[PDB]
Formats: sequence, structure tokens, C-alpha cells
Amino acid sequence: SHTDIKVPDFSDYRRPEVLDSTKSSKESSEARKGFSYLVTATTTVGVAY
Amino acid sequence: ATYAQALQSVPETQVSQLDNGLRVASEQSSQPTCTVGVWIDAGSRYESEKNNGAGYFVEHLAFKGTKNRPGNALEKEVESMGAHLNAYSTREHTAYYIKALSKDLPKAVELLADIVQNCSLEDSQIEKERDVILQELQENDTSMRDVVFNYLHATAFQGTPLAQSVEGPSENVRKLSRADLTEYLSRHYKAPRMVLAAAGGLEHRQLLDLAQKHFSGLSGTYDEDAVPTLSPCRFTGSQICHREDGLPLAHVAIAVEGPGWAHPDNVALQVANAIIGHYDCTYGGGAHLSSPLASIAATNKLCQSFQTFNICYADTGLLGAHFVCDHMSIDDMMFVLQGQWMRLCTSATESEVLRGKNLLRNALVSHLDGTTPVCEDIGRSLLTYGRRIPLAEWESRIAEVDARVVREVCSKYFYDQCPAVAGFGPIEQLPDYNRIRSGMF
Amino acid sequence: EVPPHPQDLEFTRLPNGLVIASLENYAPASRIGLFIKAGSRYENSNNLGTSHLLRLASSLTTKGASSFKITRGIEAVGGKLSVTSTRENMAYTVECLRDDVDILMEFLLNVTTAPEFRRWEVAALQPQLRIDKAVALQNPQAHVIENLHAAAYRNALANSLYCPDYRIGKVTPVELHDYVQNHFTSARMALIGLGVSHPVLKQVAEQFLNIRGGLGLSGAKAKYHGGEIREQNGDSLVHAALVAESAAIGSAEANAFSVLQHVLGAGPHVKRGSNATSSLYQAVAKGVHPFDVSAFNASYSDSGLFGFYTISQAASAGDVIKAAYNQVKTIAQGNLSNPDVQAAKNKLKAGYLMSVESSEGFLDEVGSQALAAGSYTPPSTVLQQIDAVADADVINAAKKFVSGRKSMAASGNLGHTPFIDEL
Amino acid sequence: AAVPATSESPVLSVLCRESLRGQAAGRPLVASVSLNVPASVRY
Amino acid sequence: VAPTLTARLYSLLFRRTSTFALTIVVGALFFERAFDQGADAIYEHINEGKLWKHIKHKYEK
Amino acid sequence: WLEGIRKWYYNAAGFNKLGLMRDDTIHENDDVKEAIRRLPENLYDDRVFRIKRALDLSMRQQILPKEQWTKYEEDKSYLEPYLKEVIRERKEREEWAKK
Ligand SMILES: CCCCCCO[C@@H]1O[C@H](CO)[C@@H](O)[C@H](O)[C@H]1O
Ligand SMILES: CCCCCCO[C@@H]1O[C@H](CO)[C@@H](O)[C@H](O)[C@H]1O
Repeated sequence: SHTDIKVPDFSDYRRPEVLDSTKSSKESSEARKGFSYLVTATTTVGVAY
Repeated sequence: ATYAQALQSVPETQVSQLDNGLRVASEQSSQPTCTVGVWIDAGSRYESEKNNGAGYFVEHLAFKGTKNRPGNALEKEVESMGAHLNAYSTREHTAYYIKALSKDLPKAVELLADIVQNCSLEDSQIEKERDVILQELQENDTSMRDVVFNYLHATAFQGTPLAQSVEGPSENVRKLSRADLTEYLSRHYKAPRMVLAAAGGLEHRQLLDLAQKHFSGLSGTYDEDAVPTLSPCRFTGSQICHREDGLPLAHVAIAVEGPGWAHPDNVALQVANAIIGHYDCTYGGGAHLSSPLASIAATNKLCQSFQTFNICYADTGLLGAHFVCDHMSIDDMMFVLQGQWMRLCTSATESEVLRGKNLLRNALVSHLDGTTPVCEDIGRSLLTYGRRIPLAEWESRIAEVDARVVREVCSKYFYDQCPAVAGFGPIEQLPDYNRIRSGMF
Repeated sequence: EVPPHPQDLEFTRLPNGLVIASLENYAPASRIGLFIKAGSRYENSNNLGTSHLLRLASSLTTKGASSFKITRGIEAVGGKLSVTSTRENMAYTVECLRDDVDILMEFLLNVTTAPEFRRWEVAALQPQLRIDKAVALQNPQAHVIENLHAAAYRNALANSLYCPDYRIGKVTPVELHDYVQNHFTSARMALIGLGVSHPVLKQVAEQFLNIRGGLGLSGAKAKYHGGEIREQNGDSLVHAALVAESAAIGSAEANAFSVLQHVLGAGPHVKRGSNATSSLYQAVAKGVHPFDVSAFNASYSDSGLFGFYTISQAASAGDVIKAAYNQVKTIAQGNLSNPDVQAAKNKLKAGYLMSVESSEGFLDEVGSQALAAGSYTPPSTVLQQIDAVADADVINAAKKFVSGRKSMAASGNLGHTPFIDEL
Repeated sequence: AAVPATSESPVLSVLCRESLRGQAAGRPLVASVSLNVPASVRY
Repeated sequence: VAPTLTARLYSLLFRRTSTFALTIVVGALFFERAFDQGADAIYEHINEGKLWKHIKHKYEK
Repeated sequence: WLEGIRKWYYNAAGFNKLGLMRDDTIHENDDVKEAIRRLPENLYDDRVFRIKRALDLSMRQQILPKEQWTKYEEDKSYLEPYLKEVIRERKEREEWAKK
């Protein structure tokens, strides 16, 4: 049965802030994305210089 | 009479409550028929890995005989009065309802009470249903749509109870015992978790009377250490791809996390989803359909069908779309679909939003057509909102939505958010997750 | 809470023969349908499939509205336009919020009284006949029921709801025009409405549906013949239907057959139930352990078909069909208890009332009565006509089936599926 | 309107009595086509 | 009750394409000045007393 | 007589010398292509032959005998009703796109 299909455990790869399955990850989504776009912004400025 | 006067003329839904906690709600009409049923806050989201599938198993036994009406006696009684008995289970709710002549309401309520409290669960019947369920699992495996939606939940809510299917894994079906089921039942089937709803030619007072007579014995306590409460379910931007080139068409379901039942944002989201809409090869509109996705798909033959959806759960949900297409059309379909979400986030126009609002208005009213749809709305609403939301309120909520509200709400849930993706079939062309993620902005 | 109504159904027949009927339920949305005697039975050997294409051409250009406008205009108000057909009638229905009925009505009228059937649009639509048919035929029941009618009748009712393959790409604009002109006439039409005021619907019909054409071109009477069509396709399951000519809808004998249908079993009442009170089901179950069986009843204006439908594993086809048939033979021999007949009547009465519970069922019921009897018989009366059926009438209906010349249709791996003469 | 059909059609299951129950035809068929909704075939 | 560091910059300056680009722009100018002055300072410090700008006063207008 | 200059211009234009009708010389844009696609078989096939005959004459730097030249008085627009409707349909779509 396709219902015997369970996503494997990814706990060894998850960021600490999304390790609790009983907590919404939307509270950290802004911080997690804000960092990547800061990285992207700093790289862009470096290359522009 | 204008549409406004029409909304104000709908009979209010009367709600009462018994001492044991059972809620009794009804909407009276003059129909010589009715639908009455029991909606319960029970479903696979309440199940653990060990008893996942218990609720579905119970659904299989519910009409197989009670202490008072063994075997097919319940069956014969329902049939002889020309009534219909049906049931359904979802990840959060379970329902048992009867369609019958309004004059048969008393027997209808008695039977439901009998079903909900005195189910036999005969060991031999349990063994028979075990095989039926296994066969149903095999049949469901042939439904690519059902498979892809179960996969979407498995990945989007991985590691939580919402990741579980309603039917449960086959090994659970083979091992569930009468103990497991009775246990499941005692913990969840309590009066405070149930709603007796009815719609049709009947009076609330009569229904309440019948409820006091047949449901009073239902437990309304449980205790303190056995009150199944729901923990939030983490959502995970992720992807599950089951490649099977042997299947003729690919099925793909993609979604971002939704707000959950109670949130006001669901109305604007429904308007946005109405704008994008649904489509399939048998639609007569074709190239002239208002939805850009629908007309592009129709003129370029991009898919067999597609549908937007807003699946709601207590505190989370799945907001997105599902499409069925040829192996060479997946990338194009994904491209156009995501482009439509982005266009709504940044440039929804007043005219398309008005169309969306009108589509939603028509859907809401045309859905509540008949005693069964109305009765279901009463039962589910009481469980989810704790009250029946009147049409006049829905209109007010829809009315306040405009292009600005659509852009802002869509941006909130779709813009630069991580989606959950499920694919099944000849999906070699399903876009890489990074490309899909970049499509979100 | 006490309901608004409940008002009564208003009826008006115009001089040209067109019937208008409406019920104001004070609902927020309206549902309007134009029923026409133009089902597939009116096609002849030279224009088969013309009504199928017509059914798919509702959004083609008309004199007052372009194809583009029809689609965008109806969608702008979140409306709906659909065409439904049976072997006898065609129903064009529109759905919308009550304030937008004026808009939907204009499109409805253009579609039904002013279509242009432009040569290039008609050609471009042909492929849709193939797609639409393939979708419908994914259902084995469709294969069997279409073949059943083709086997039973020499003409008219013998025609399929779907265009024959050889005709796809061949239906011409002239055939479409001819079909609309010969059948979309005043004396063959009924405008039904729910959630709209009778006066507005009456003024709409008076000003825009004041067409002529009288009774139009009626067809030849359906001539029952009997016969069998076997479609070998090797499916694990065999679908089969066995019928005999019964009675025309509107006759008292038709009521006997409807009650007989529910004695034998006419569909499930309990989710996953064992159908304890279904006579045909219990008879097969005794002699067989995966199948489905059901009494089949089709009643038309000048004829009717009655019998049963079976679904079983290919090897058990003969056992299921014979067991079902024998069970009907016992009823014909008089082995029928009063409690069984009362239960059947209850199912039938409850069933009828449940079918007119929704706007769709209500509209279909009123619209069909309007075209069949040009009159309205209320629920109260229908139930009485049902109670009036006598046990002997039911037994006699069964006897008519048993001794009547049979028609049969079957599809699947037919190695063990018997022929009529082996029953 | 925006109410998609119960079953969406695509072009180019049963394994038990329970799931077979109800499949046998009982009435004449009806064919429906729509501007906005999937086509259907009854009985 | 409020967001964090990165969560603020994101919602404020990165969530948009028009503002995110503006951040890179203005960020570029300020980055350039500080970077160039700091690097020149480090260079001159490492080479204190050796550069023309360091001994220029002994001969200079 | 504007009509006088007209017949004079028609002949000076000279597409008639190749046996072409005025509509045979229209510059094909998307509206025209759709209109041509909507032509009944006979008009489409006639158009194809007149054009082919003209291109052949053009290749040979020749013209038809004077008695076969298209006549000003007999040249009628076979394309107009189709082209007009194609443009009307497009304009309608454009107005709806504006809302
Ligand atoms: C600019 C290209 C957009 C698509 C052009 C199609 O345009 C449509 O063609 C139909 C006939 O096939 C007409 O009935 C309809 O009114 C017209 O809007
Ligand atoms: C391109 C130069 C435009 C001059 C107008 C020509 O005018 C034309 O000239 C012909 C020759 O005499 C006349 O036979 C004819 O009637 C006259 O309309």
C-alpha cells in the first residue's frame, strides 16, 4: 500500500529551529530567509564593488 | 427580492447542549425529508503510529450490528423505512448520518444513538473487515489522485500526526485488535467531542428531546489524563517524487502552508483560488476561459486537468493545486501555475478579484443545496468554528475583499515561501525543488 | 428556526404551447432551465450524433453574443451554463446569484434560439466529440446501457447519447441548424425556474421565447424488437443487463414496475451494507461468494425497459445472471409477501422525495413533467399513486418481464456469459 | 461556476463487494456537458 | 514580543525586489568608502614612513 | 468622377494584368491569416490558383492577354465579410482585457 510510505527522518539535517514537530516553523521562517538574503545582498555588493 | 434580502431570510441555526456536553444543532425548513447525523472530533490526526487506521476500521464496523440490533438487523431497519445510512472519516473529523423522511426522525436519532454507543465489534466481523480494508488499500493504490494527496500530507506534515493517512499502513490493518479499537473509541467518542446535527422538516425542540432521550448516557467526562488534545503540526517545505514511467499520466500536487480553519484569511484565499480556478478536458469554455491558467492549458493542451485547493486543519493547512498531465507538460504547467500565484501577489486587478468574489458567492450558496449539505455544514461548523456562520456573515467577509486584500493575503502565504511537493508517475520532467522554490518569487 | 413561503409552484402556458413554471424559494441564487424534446431519439439514420454535438456546442457564437462573450460574460458573475440530455429531452440550465438572472437569461436565449453554427467553429469543435465520448465510455455501465437500448429497439430510443465514431468530423452546420429548427419549438419547450419570481420569468418568455414551430417534428414511435449485443473486451469483471419491454412513463403499469424495482433492489441504502432487504442481491449472495446486482428500470414516453443489471467476475457471470433471473421468476409465480411490497413502497416514496430535495432534482422533475404530461403532479399525489399499487400489479409486472421477449447487453470476458436463449 | 465536479476527467479499480456495491446501473442514462464543470454521465 | 535580527532585515529590505536592490545599491556606496579607506589605512600602517605621502612634507607647496 | 480616377488607378496598379483580384494582394497580418483560414473551400482554392498563376507570370516577367485581365467592374471583395468579423472579435477581446 502507498500508505506504507513514510518520509524518512531528516533530524540530522534540519536546522535547530525546525526540529520540534509540535511547533510551527513559521515563527523562524523570516529569520531563516532573512539570513540567506543578507548573504545574497552582501555578495551582490561585493561583486558590484 | 435582492440577493441581500435572500441572505437575511435564511432560518438561523438553533444550537443547544446536553448535560454531558453533547451539542445539538439544527436548521428547520419545510422539506418532507431530512438528514440527521453525528459529527465527531476524531480522525487520524488523533491516532499514533500504533493505532493509525483505527478510526477507519471502526467506520467499517459501525453499521455491522449493535448490542440491541445484532448483525444485519440495523441494516434491515434502515432499509425498510427507505432511509440511507452513510459515513466518512478524514484526518480530523468523522461523521455518521442518515437521510430519512422527516416523519421518521425519532427512529433515525435512535439508530444513530445505538450506532454511536452500542456497536458490537464482533471478533468475526473484525476479521472480515480486515480483508475488506486490505482490498480497499489495493484499490486506492490505483487512484493516482488519492496517492498524490496522501503523499503531499506525508511530506508536508512529516513527523507529525497529520502526515498519517486515514486508512493507516497495511501492517496496522493486519494487527489492530478489538482492544485497540475499543480503546480508540472510549478515548475519542465522548459527548463533548460530538455534535448531533440535523437539517430539514423538523423542529429543534423535537431533536433536542430525542437527544436528551437517546444520548444522555454518552460520557461527558473522560477525566484529565485522557483528553486527546491536538499539538501543532510542523509544516516542512519538501518534496516526494514517486517515479513510475509505467503510468500514462503524471499527477502533481503542490502547496504552501495554509492558516487553519478559524483564520479570517481563508475567505480572501478562497477568492484567489477561485480566480485561478479549475479545469479539465471536458470543459466547454476552452480558450475563452477567464482564468489565464485555464485558457493557456486549454489552448496549448498543457494538462488533462487541474484544481486549486485550500485544505484546512485546526491550526495549519495545505494551500495550492493539483494537476494531471502528459510527461512532457509538467514543467510548462508548473511555470504557468506559479506565474499565476506571483501575478496575484503583486498585480491582482479589481475586476478579476470581483470575478473571484462572485465565483465564491455562487459556490457557497449552491453548495448548501439540500438537507445533507446543510446538515454537514452545521456539524462541521460547530466542530471547527464552534458556531454556524450565517450566509449574511460570509457575504460581509467576501464583500470586504478587494484587489489590495488579495495581493497582501496571497503575498503572505505564497510569496517567497517553501512549498511541499508530491509527484507520482512519469515525472522525469517535474522541476527540481530549487527551481520550484525560485518560482515562489 | 421557522422557515420563510413555502410558496407554491406557479404555472403558465402560453398560446404557442410553451410552458413556464417557477417557484420562488427566496434563495440567494437562482436556477433556470429550458427543457426541450430534442434528445437522441429524434435523430435518424442520416444524422446520428447531431444532438451530441449540439450538446457540446452551447458556447459557440450566436447572433446576439460571441463565443468569447458567452464564456467571459457568464464567468464574470460566477455563473454556470450546462446542457444535459437523455434519450428524449435536452435541458439547458443556467445558475447564478438572483440579481444576475437577466444576464444568464440573455445568453440562454441566444444559445437556444439564435445559434449561428459557424462553419469554422463547428469544424473546430468536432474533436471534442472524441474526447467527451472517451471520457464517458471509461464507465462500463455506459457501454452496456447504450448497447442495451441499441439491442432492444429498432429505432428512436435505439440511438446512442454519444456520436457514432464514423460521424465524428462529419456533423455539418446544416444538420445542426436543421435539428434545432425541427425540435427547438414552442410546443416542445418548457422554461422552468427556481429562486426567481414568476412574473419576471413570464415576461422573459413572453417577449423572447414567443417563437413558433408548434409541436415540431416528432419522431417515429419507438418499436421494441429485442436482441442482444455482446462486447468481448476481456475485463476481469463482466457487466450485463437483461430487460424486457415494460411500460411507458405516465401509465399506472409504470408504477407497478417502479415498485417491483424496489422489491428486487434498486441501489444501496447503507454504506458497505449487505443489502438485507434487496431480493435480487440476497438471491445471488446465497449462490455466490464478489458481485453486484440491481433492478434496472427505464421509462420513456412511448415505451420502457425493465430488468436487472449484474457485475461479476467473468467466470461467475452465468451463475449470477441465472440466480437473479430465477429470483424474478419466483415473484412472477406469486411468491411475494406484503411486508416486502410495503418496504419497497417506502424506499420508492422516500427515494422520490429525496430526489427533489435539491434544486437540480427539483428542476429536472418539474421540467420533465412539463414535457411529458404538460401538467404538474405534486408529491402528495405521487405518493398516493405509489400506495395505490397492488401486490397483484407487482406480480403481474414480474410476469410481463419473464414472458416478454428479452434484450440483453454484456461487456467483459464473456466466456461464461450466457445468451438469452440459455436463460 | 467554481464548484469543480466530484470527479475530474482525464483520458490518454474494484476488488471487493463493498466497493462494487452501487455500480450496477438502475436507471436510463443522462449525459451532461458544461461551460465550467466536468462532463458527467449518470447511471 | 517581536522578531529577531535577520527576520527584520528580511521583512523590511529583502522580501521585495525593489527594496532589496536598493539595499545592495546604497549598501554598495557605503561599503566602498569604508572598505577603501580601511584598506588604505592598513596598507599605509604596514608601510609607515616609506610612502611618498609620509615623507612629502620634508620637500614640499 | 472619383470613379474615373478609380478605374484609372485600378489599371495603373496593374495586379489585374496578372489576373489577381484586389483581395489577393492584401498584406497578410494575423487578422488576414485567420480570415483566409475561414474561407469556404472554393474561394480558398480559387485564391490559391490566382496567386500561383500570378507568381508564375511574375517569374516570367509576363502578363495575361488583355481579355483575361481582372475587370475593375467585376472585382468584388470575397474576403471582407470574413476579415470584418475577425477584427470585430479581436476588438471585443481587447475591450474585455481592458476591464
Ligand atoms: C489574439 C489571439 C487570441 C485567440 C483568438 C480566438 O478568438 C476567438 O475565436 C472564436 C472562434 O474560434 C470566436 O468564436 C470568438 O468570438 C473569438 O474571440
Ligand atoms: C501618377 C500620376 C497621376 C496623374 C493622373 C492620371 O489621370 C489619368 O490619365 C490617363 C492618361 O491620359 C487618362 O486616360 C485618364 O482618364 C486619367 O484619369
